[PDB]
Amino acid sequence: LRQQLQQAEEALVAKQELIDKLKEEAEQHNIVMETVPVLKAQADIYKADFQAERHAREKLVEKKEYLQEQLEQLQREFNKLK
Amino acid sequence: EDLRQQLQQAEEALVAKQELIDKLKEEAEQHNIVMETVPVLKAQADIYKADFQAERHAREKLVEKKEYLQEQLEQLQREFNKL
Repeated sequence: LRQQLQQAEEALVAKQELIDKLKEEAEQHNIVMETVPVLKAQADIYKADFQAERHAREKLVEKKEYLQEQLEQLQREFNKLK
Repeated sequence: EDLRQQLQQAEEALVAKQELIDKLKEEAEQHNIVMETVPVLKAQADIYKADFQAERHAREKLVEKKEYLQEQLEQLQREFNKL
Protein backbone atom coordinates (compact mmCIF):
# COMPACT_ATOMS: atom_id res chain seq x y z
CA LEU A 1 0.00 0.00 0.00
CA ARG A 2 1.02 3.59 -0.79
CA GLN A 3 -1.24 5.58 1.59
CA GLN A 4 2.09 7.32 2.18
CA LEU A 5 1.81 8.91 -1.29
CA GLN A 6 -1.81 9.92 -0.89
CA GLN A 7 -0.20 12.09 1.80
CA ALA A 8 2.37 13.63 -0.54
CA GLU A 9 -0.68 14.40 -2.74
CA GLU A 10 -3.15 15.56 -0.11
CA ALA A 11 -0.73 18.17 1.22
CA LEU A 12 0.21 19.02 -2.39
CA VAL A 13 -3.41 19.91 -3.22
CA ALA A 14 -3.66 21.81 0.08
CA LYS A 15 -0.62 23.89 -0.91
CA GLN A 16 -1.80 24.68 -4.43
CA GLU A 17 -5.09 25.82 -2.87
CA LEU A 18 -3.24 28.11 -0.51
CA ILE A 19 -1.33 29.52 -3.50
CA ASP A 20 -4.67 30.21 -5.23
CA LYS A 21 -6.08 31.91 -2.13
CA LEU A 22 -2.88 33.90 -1.75
CA LYS A 23 -3.02 35.07 -5.38
CA GLU A 24 -6.69 36.12 -5.01
CA GLU A 25 -5.69 38.21 -2.00
CA ALA A 26 -2.62 39.61 -3.85
CA GLU A 27 -5.03 40.60 -6.60
CA GLN A 28 -7.43 42.34 -4.16
CA HIS A 29 -4.38 44.01 -2.63
CA ASN A 30 -3.41 45.23 -6.10
CA ILE A 31 -6.82 46.80 -6.78
CA VAL A 32 -7.12 48.60 -3.44
CA MET A 33 -3.55 49.79 -4.03
CA GLU A 34 -4.56 51.55 -7.27
CA THR A 35 -6.71 53.73 -4.98
CA VAL A 36 -3.58 55.13 -3.21
CA PRO A 37 -2.58 57.66 -5.92
CA VAL A 38 -6.02 59.37 -5.66
CA LEU A 39 -5.97 59.29 -1.82
CA LYS A 40 -2.42 60.69 -1.83
CA ALA A 41 -3.49 63.49 -4.19
CA GLN A 42 -6.59 64.33 -2.13
CA ALA A 43 -4.64 64.34 1.15
CA ASP A 44 -1.95 66.60 -0.37
CA ILE A 45 -4.08 69.36 -1.80
CA TYR A 46 -6.34 69.41 1.30
CA LYS A 47 -3.24 69.80 3.46
CA ALA A 48 -1.84 72.59 1.24
CA ASP A 49 -5.17 74.45 1.35
CA PHE A 50 -5.60 73.97 5.08
CA GLN A 51 -2.19 75.53 5.55
CA ALA A 52 -2.99 78.40 3.17
CA GLU A 53 -6.31 79.07 4.98
CA ARG A 54 -4.68 79.10 8.39
CA HIS A 55 -1.89 81.22 6.92
CA ALA A 56 -4.22 83.87 5.47
CA ARG A 57 -6.22 83.78 8.72
CA GLU A 58 -3.12 84.31 10.88
CA LYS A 59 -2.50 87.35 8.68
CA LEU A 60 -6.06 88.58 9.32
CA VAL A 61 -5.50 88.50 13.10
CA GLU A 62 -2.39 90.72 12.76
CA LYS A 63 -4.19 93.13 10.38
CA LYS A 64 -7.11 93.32 12.87
CA GLU A 65 -4.99 93.99 15.99
CA TYR A 66 -3.57 96.90 13.99
CA LEU A 67 -7.00 98.32 13.13
CA GLN A 68 -8.04 98.13 16.81
CA GLU A 69 -5.20 100.54 17.69
CA GLN A 70 -6.10 102.77 14.77
CA LEU A 71 -9.50 103.20 16.40
CA GLU A 72 -8.07 103.32 19.93
CA GLN A 73 -5.69 106.12 18.86
CA LEU A 74 -8.30 108.02 16.82
CA GLN A 75 -10.78 108.00 19.72
CA ARG A 76 -8.18 109.47 22.09
CA GLU A 77 -7.08 112.04 19.51
CA PHE A 78 -10.77 112.83 18.97
CA ASN A 79 -11.85 112.93 22.63
CA LYS A 80 -9.30 115.65 23.49
CA LEU A 81 -11.37 118.04 21.28
CA LYS A 82 -15.09 117.18 21.74
CA GLU B 1 8.53 -0.57 -7.51
CA ASP B 2 7.89 2.52 -9.61
CA LEU B 3 4.19 2.28 -8.62
CA ARG B 4 5.60 3.74 -5.39
CA GLN B 5 8.47 5.85 -6.78
CA GLN B 6 6.21 8.72 -7.80
CA LEU B 7 6.56 10.62 -4.51
CA GLN B 8 10.14 11.25 -5.68
CA GLN B 9 8.50 13.54 -8.24
CA ALA B 10 5.70 14.72 -5.93
CA GLU B 11 8.14 16.06 -3.36
CA GLU B 12 10.06 17.83 -6.14
CA ALA B 13 6.71 19.65 -6.42
CA LEU B 14 5.74 19.70 -2.69
CA VAL B 15 8.77 21.95 -2.35
CA ALA B 16 8.75 24.23 -5.43
CA LYS B 17 5.31 24.98 -3.97
CA GLN B 18 6.55 26.58 -0.81
CA GLU B 19 8.69 28.35 -3.44
CA LEU B 20 5.54 30.21 -4.46
CA ILE B 21 4.02 30.12 -0.97
CA ASP B 22 6.88 32.10 0.53
CA LYS B 23 7.61 34.48 -2.29
CA LEU B 24 3.88 35.10 -1.53
CA LYS B 25 3.35 34.90 2.25
CA GLU B 26 6.23 37.45 2.57
CA GLU B 27 5.05 39.55 -0.39
CA ALA B 28 1.66 39.61 1.42
CA GLU B 29 3.38 41.09 4.50
CA GLN B 30 4.73 44.04 2.54
CA HIS B 31 1.33 44.13 0.85
CA ASN B 32 -0.31 44.81 4.23
CA ILE B 33 2.46 47.17 5.43
CA VAL B 34 2.05 49.52 2.44
CA MET B 35 -1.72 48.94 2.72
CA GLU B 36 -1.55 50.92 5.97
CA THR B 37 -0.95 53.96 3.80
CA VAL B 38 -4.69 54.07 2.98
CA PRO B 39 -6.68 54.63 6.17
CA VAL B 40 -4.15 57.34 7.06
CA LEU B 41 -4.38 59.18 3.73
CA LYS B 42 -8.16 58.73 3.92
CA ALA B 43 -8.04 60.26 7.45
CA GLN B 44 -5.85 63.15 6.29
CA ALA B 45 -7.95 63.92 3.22
CA ASP B 46 -11.19 64.37 5.11
CA ILE B 47 -9.78 65.70 8.41
CA TYR B 48 -7.59 68.28 6.67
CA LYS B 49 -10.60 69.18 4.51
CA ALA B 50 -12.58 69.75 7.73
CA ASP B 51 -9.72 71.83 9.14
CA PHE B 52 -9.62 73.87 5.90
CA GLN B 53 -13.32 74.56 6.23
CA ALA B 54 -12.98 75.61 9.87
CA GLU B 55 -10.06 77.84 9.04
CA ARG B 56 -11.94 79.26 6.07
CA HIS B 57 -14.89 80.00 8.42
CA ALA B 58 -12.67 81.72 10.97
CA ARG B 59 -11.09 83.65 8.10
CA GLU B 60 -14.66 84.68 7.20
CA LYS B 61 -15.49 85.85 10.75
CA LEU B 62 -12.25 87.85 10.87
CA VAL B 63 -12.93 89.58 7.53
CA GLU B 64 -16.25 90.71 9.04
CA LYS B 65 -14.61 92.15 12.17
CA LYS B 66 -11.96 93.67 9.89
CA GLU B 67 -14.56 95.45 7.77
CA TYR B 68 -16.97 96.37 10.57
CA LEU B 69 -13.88 97.95 12.15
CA GLN B 70 -13.03 100.06 9.13
CA GLU B 71 -16.68 101.14 8.90
CA GLN B 72 -15.99 102.66 12.30
CA LEU B 73 -12.53 103.92 11.34
CA GLU B 74 -14.11 105.86 8.45
CA GLN B 75 -17.21 107.52 9.92
CA LEU B 76 -15.25 108.58 13.03
CA GLN B 77 -12.55 110.13 10.84
CA ARG B 78 -15.23 111.93 8.78
CA GLU B 79 -16.11 113.71 12.05
CA PHE B 80 -12.47 114.32 12.95
CA ASN B 81 -12.32 115.85 9.42
CA LYS B 82 -14.76 118.53 10.57
CA LEU B 83 -11.52 119.23 12.54
